[PDB]
Amino acid sequence: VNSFSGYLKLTDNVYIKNADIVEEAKKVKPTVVVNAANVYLKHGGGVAGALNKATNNAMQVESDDYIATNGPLKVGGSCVLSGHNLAKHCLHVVGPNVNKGEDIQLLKSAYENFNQHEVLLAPLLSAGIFGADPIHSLRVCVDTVRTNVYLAVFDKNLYDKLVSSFL
Ligand SMILES: O=C(Nc1ccc(C(=O)N[C@@H]2c3cccc(O)c3C[C@@H]2C(=O)O)c(Cl)c1)NC1CC1
Repeated sequence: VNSFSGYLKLTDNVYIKNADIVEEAKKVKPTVVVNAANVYLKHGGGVAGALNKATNNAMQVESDDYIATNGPLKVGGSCVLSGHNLAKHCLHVVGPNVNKGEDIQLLKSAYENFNQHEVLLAPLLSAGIFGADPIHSLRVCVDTVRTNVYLAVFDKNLYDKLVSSFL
């Protein structure tokens, strides 16, 4: 049993809810919140901008030190950093950004990072300002992630379309 509340069950291991991932993280304080990161960990907008703002820019400060030491992530890759006031840990995962021409096949590799964590609160990778089709992202999620994932979808219209179109 866990504290995630009000989710629709899509599969054995994937759950979904119309929710602001920032508000959901503050309320549950999950072991892992996933950030929709880029390779430079520049958390300017979208989910990343929102999570970073909620940490009062502490996420960005930590991220800048990470990059200065380690260099950029790979598209499809991830790193574990602090969850600050939102979670124990933040898993920064880089999905391909279609508005940069990145290969959408890398979306499966991106979701594979979730399998290293038993339970996660997460957004749909490559959705929103990353330009991919969220219906496709949900399908890849369900077909790739085997651990327990609680997806937060900010837009109510999109959430309903995601639920109503789910096979
Ligand atoms: O600002 C926030 N939260 C907060 C949450 C999410 C997002 C976000 O980018 N959402 C994206 C979105 C929007 C439209 C269509 C989409 O396919 C997607 C994918 C992604 C998602 O829904 O995961 C943002 Cl900007 C802010 N909280 C402060 C108190 C105000």
